[PDB]
Amino acid sequence: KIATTVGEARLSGINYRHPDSALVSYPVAAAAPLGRLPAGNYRIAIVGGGAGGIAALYELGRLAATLPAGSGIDVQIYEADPDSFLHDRAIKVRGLKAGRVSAALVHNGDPASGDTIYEVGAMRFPEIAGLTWHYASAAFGDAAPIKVFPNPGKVPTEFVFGNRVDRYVGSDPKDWEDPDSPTLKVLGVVAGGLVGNPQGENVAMYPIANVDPAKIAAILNAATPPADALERIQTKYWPEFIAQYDGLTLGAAVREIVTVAFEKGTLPPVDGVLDVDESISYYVELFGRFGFGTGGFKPLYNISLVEMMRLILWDYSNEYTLPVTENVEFIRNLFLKAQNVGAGKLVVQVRQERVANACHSGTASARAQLLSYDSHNAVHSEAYDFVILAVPHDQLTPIVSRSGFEHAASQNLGDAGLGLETHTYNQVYPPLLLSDSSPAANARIVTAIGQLHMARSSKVFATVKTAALDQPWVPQWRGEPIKAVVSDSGLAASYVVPSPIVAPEYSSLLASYTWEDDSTRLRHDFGLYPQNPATETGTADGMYRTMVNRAYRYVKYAGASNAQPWWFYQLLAEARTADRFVFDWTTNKTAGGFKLDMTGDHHQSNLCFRYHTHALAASLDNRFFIASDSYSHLGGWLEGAFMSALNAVAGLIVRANRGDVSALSTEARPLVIGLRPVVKVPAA
Amino acid sequence: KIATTVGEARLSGINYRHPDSALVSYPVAAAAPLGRLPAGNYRIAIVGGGAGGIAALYELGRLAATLPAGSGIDVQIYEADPDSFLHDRAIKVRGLKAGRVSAALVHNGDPASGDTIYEVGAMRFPEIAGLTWHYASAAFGDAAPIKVFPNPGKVPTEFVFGNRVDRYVGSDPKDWEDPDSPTLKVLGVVAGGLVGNPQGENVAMYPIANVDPAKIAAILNAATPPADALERIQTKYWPEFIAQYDGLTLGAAVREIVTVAFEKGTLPPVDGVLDVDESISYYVELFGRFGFGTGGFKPLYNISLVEMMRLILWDYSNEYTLPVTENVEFIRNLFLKAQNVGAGKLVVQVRQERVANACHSGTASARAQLLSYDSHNAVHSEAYDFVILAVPHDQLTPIVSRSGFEHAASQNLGDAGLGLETHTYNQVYPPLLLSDSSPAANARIVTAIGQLHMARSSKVFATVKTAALDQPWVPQWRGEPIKAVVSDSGLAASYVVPSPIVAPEYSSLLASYTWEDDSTRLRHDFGLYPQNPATETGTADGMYRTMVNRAYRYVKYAGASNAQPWWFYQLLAEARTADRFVFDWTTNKTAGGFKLDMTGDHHQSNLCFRYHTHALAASLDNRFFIASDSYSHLGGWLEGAFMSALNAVAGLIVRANRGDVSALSTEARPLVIGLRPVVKVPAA
Ligand SMILES: Cc1cc2nc3c(=O)[nH]c(=O)nc-3n(C[C@H](O)[C@H](O)[C@H](O)COP(=O)(O)OP(=O)(O)OC[C@H]3O[C@@H](n4cnc5c(N)ncnc54)[C@H](O)[C@@H]3O)c2cc1C
Ligand SMILES: Cc1cc2nc3c(=O)[nH]c(=O)nc-3n(C[C@H](O)[C@H](O)[C@H](O)COP(=O)(O)OP(=O)(O)OC[C@H]3O[C@@H](n4cnc5c(N)ncnc54)[C@H](O)[C@@H]3O)c2cc1C
Repeated sequence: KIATTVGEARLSGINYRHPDSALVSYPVAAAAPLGRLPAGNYRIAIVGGGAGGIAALYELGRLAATLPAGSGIDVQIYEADPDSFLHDRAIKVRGLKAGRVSAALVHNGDPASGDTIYEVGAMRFPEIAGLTWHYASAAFGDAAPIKVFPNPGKVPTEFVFGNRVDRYVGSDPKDWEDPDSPTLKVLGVVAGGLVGNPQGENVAMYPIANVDPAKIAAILNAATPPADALERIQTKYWPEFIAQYDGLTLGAAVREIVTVAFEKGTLPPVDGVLDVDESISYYVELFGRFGFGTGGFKPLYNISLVEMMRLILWDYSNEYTLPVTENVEFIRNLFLKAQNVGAGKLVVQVRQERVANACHSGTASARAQLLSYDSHNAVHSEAYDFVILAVPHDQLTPIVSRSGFEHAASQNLGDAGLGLETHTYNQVYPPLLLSDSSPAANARIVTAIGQLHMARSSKVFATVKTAALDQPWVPQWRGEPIKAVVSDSGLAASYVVPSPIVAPEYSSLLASYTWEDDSTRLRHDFGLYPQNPATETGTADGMYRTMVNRAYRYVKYAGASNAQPWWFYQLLAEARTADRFVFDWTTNKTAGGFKLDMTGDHHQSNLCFRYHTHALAASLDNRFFIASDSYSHLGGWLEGAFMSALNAVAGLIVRANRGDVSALSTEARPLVIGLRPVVKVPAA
Repeated sequence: KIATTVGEARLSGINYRHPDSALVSYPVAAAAPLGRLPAGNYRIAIVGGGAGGIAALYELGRLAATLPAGSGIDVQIYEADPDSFLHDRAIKVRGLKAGRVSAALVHNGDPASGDTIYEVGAMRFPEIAGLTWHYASAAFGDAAPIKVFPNPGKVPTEFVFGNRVDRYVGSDPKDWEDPDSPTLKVLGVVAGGLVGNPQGENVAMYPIANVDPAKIAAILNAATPPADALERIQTKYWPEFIAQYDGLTLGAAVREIVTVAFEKGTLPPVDGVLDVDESISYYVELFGRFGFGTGGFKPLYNISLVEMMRLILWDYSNEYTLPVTENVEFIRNLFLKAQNVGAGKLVVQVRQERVANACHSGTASARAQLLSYDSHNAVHSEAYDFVILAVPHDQLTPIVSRSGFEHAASQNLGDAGLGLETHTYNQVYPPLLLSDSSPAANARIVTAIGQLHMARSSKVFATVKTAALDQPWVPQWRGEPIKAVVSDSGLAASYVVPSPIVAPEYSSLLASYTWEDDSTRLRHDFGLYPQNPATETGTADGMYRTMVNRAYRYVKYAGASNAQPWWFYQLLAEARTADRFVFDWTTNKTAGGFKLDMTGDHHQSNLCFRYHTHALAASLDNRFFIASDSYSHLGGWLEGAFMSALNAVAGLIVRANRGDVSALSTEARPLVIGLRPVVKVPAA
């Protein structure tokens, strides 16, 4: 039942269909090349060399290999990040980034003999992330081993909220230090209320198709679901869940569930002195700090219930590591495999340039324009047949929003406010061209992108000897030291992760992984932005001491009368002086870590998710596709970036075939036709 | 009916009662000293010299003057900010701060002869902010002149969202360049749906007491309403509104309103390419950028409807300036007045120290302990009879949350993780002491404080010659230049405010005032944090050019053949190079600008609002009060800081009288007894 290889994870999730694309398993669609292109020699640009852009590249290689003699695809990949792996063909980061897949290598002067790795971005991958594991198999093979990520509850964990302390492993009470814990009670209440039961009675508060989510998850994951079941989910039942609940936050939902349980007596008054509302609030906040298996979701309480429900259906917390020293190896290997699978019909060149503007212009064959700046701030303009914009929403905004919403006789585009050189384009149309005649349609896509919510996030890391965990001052529970700490100290979630360079002498002390307001509260103490140290040889000692100081709290435990400073203070202070670190995604050019939808945001994110369906309108000469987790219903996951890349390439095939969906494979067609179109066109 | 003096504004709002405190008009309660203290020589500390701490000092001065011969009050005021006015007897900030009332003086070498002032924090004051105007009268007199703040719609304004442009003053279509504007139409729909009508048919979507909110506002603002009507609001109808709608975001409410209006045909299809959901979404987002009179509330869409409704009942957008060069003068004058009114019976000493910890300890008469560090990190400990903690919630957390939740025999408190010296306290209880028996009650207040939401905010400023507004490319409305711009450019809201140091030669170009995600999106470009320039002599030129660059967009105006770069780019570029500035409240030690409650947060903030009622529990003997806009239902307003100060001193008087509320004036008593008590047991 635990997956032990890439192939086992891949096979586990191969059928799973997400509710906003319920007609299609993306892994099934991706089993063969997505479609066919007319003969020709294509000039394509990919803006961004992260997971989205590289998966797009790989699918373009699969397509290229199918082209006849004399045909081919040329791809220019634009990648502005100087630390990208694409430009590399104490704490080191150079060459160890693929966007938000980002490693920091801790070493003593020889990077080939390092101590540990900090996974600064992506680090844990759901078992049923079928497209993720599909690409991991391309990158590593099915035989490559994987491990269970040491999430709270997967390893012995300490939880602290207010006066409550718990030590536990799992959800079986036998393995909680307090089997009567209120934390375990509230967790069961909120799980019953949100997830419900896969068999028998329906007990969940927010049904889908009148039944518990657990039952719908099993349909969505079935190899061969009943006839019409996926269509009815896609067109009726999931839309009706959205209509009902997209205006309800996660935090509001938690409070509704707790309120009913408190009224029923499942959750008792917290002590004899708290009033009703106080007890209810206590339980909401207690559950908020505890979470669903990856730490407290209190900071995520403003997300739509719809967003949480996507994660529930997907069983998101059951996660694994990759068969790597650094997660960037996945994206690097996928980039290499893209070129291999092209069979010499795909040519790729990397540009170390920042794209500033996209548009359609002129009357030549290649009308999709990109304006960029190189490392010396010199301007470059290039025209393409098709472009895939593989950057998240805040980075996309300046590229697509500054050219207006209709034809312009001429525009002098570029970063004029920076004093950089502009380029005159003539007969200009916006890049995200939904209409030849409606500025509002063109404005809807741009304004949607610009108002998506990028969740704030930060990670504080240090290096510690793994043997520190064996000290008598580190609690043991069920035979192992505590290695995960979820707390209301300001640190939020902390992990002591064994080094993957190897038991290893060293561990990565992920002292704090924060989201949203938890991250905001820390940010004044980071010192340098987005990274401290900014240099390879420095150490963020001052910053880290502010984190240790947040752990300098007197914590009362049931096992001792005289409360003492929290043991975790001591553990954080056991980290070595060198190689103390923070990265703040919020002050990175991404303007945060990843998209999470607020109430109402579905209307914006789903427009982005469906945008590639513009290809159905043959009379609309739109050459631009988008590919990022920002344009998915899995912001915060490689799976979302990969799904958006698949959408982008499917749309590109349809556009290249001048609206003919038959150019898509049987299994890939639903990537376009299973969604509500963004342009109205005739039936069939 | 435009107010022209402090007294006119003061009288306008003198009766207004907020819905969470509907039994009392705070201005009326503040008219006379709040109560009486027993004879004694009191030792009090106020932590924080912002609006809350200084209003609290003022009220202590008024109390002190009532004490008999031989009695008095000594106050130690702790103020950590080196730039505080308390420690002072090119861009200058030294001496020009009173917490989040913060001015920057732009000058050329002689600060007595400056060019303009940037109001970095508070700047605009609702007419019906009665407590605000009550203290302004104490500081400046009723005769002092006031001006209308030049809000969007108060002065000629350009609004840009997507493809839509408007130029307007107010809400009368005769004063809009396009009287048929969809923007003005959606404003009428959303305002009608949220506020409704004061007379006639109820048209609002979310009634209070089964009627439109406008009708309730007229009762809350009445001189003599039926007492029974106020009590029913306080105990039944406002609580019922909260029960229903605390789980509904503003954004969700706007969508509900727009959906019903669309279905009714009140709002037409957005051009007849856009389908139903696209039209509704367009309108929701258009309204989002337009706002309620102070710019778009899109970034505020996650607030609870309850929070928005507080602002709707208060008519918050109708705002004025103060009779000052710099807003800090208000707070300074209130500090001087406190000392004047104390009539020799108040002695005040300022300490330039950061409080690190508070607790109750020991067995002496003074048990309210404060542990602090001076500007060279030397430790200090002092005990007091009473303490007012006048700091916002993220600054309060480390002071009150690291001592546990119950009696402890001994603790070594302080900032040990920073390497700073600790102090041993014996027989220690938490400072926010709600129970002698409940650690959960002590934990509830601490945990609530720590999880309040501090809204993020930033202001980008530059200095511009006022005459730039006369350039031929600056649009006019009836001959007056546009002086406010509300846009989806990333800048959010922009103002060209005449210098108060004087038609003035210069203006303060508030290039961008952002909240929440709008601020997050900019933050990577600020360069230095919290302030660029960090020095008196620098300029934030690179940062500011990134803001000019956001304005470099092709904007199409109706009737024009083609788009040209937006004129507002040209205006921003006219600012001089020197004295370009950003302040990021988010990276200040406040960890943001001001509290705004999310869905579910009422129960957290309201616990804080009611905390001073602990004074009713006589034997508890808790000596700590809290005083900040974080502990109010008006986060983001001086009104909230002032209300919380009034609550704190009212509570202190009852505590000083061992629980006897008869020691409050008749008019002040409801400040304590008109709220639900925070301690159920013991009663009182
Ligand atoms: C803190 C954090 C935690 C996460 N945890 C997980 C996890 O455990 N598991 C998981 O599956 N996912 C996780 N994710 C999400 C995962 O990292 C992302 O979904 C994925 O990496 C995003 O890929 P992308 O292609 O959409 O965008 P990005 O990774 O942002 O890549 C975009 C690329 O475009 C480049 N670029 C941007 N603008 C320009 C421009 N104008 N011109 C040229 N180049 C440009 C960038 O430099 C970058 O390399 C996490 C991410 C973060 C930050
Ligand atoms: C961007 C922005 C815009 C605003 N706009 C308006 C507006 O137009 N109108 C309006 O009415 N209000 C506005 N406000 C709100 C108004 O500024 C606040 O409500 C009010 O100033 C807060 O006062 P306070 O006493 O609660 O806290 P603060 O002003 O935060 O004062 C707390 C004081 O305590 C000190 N301190 C903190 N921690 C310690 C410690 N540990 N030891 C010692 N000293 C400490 C601080 O240095 C500070 O001086 C705005 C605020 C901001 C930031």
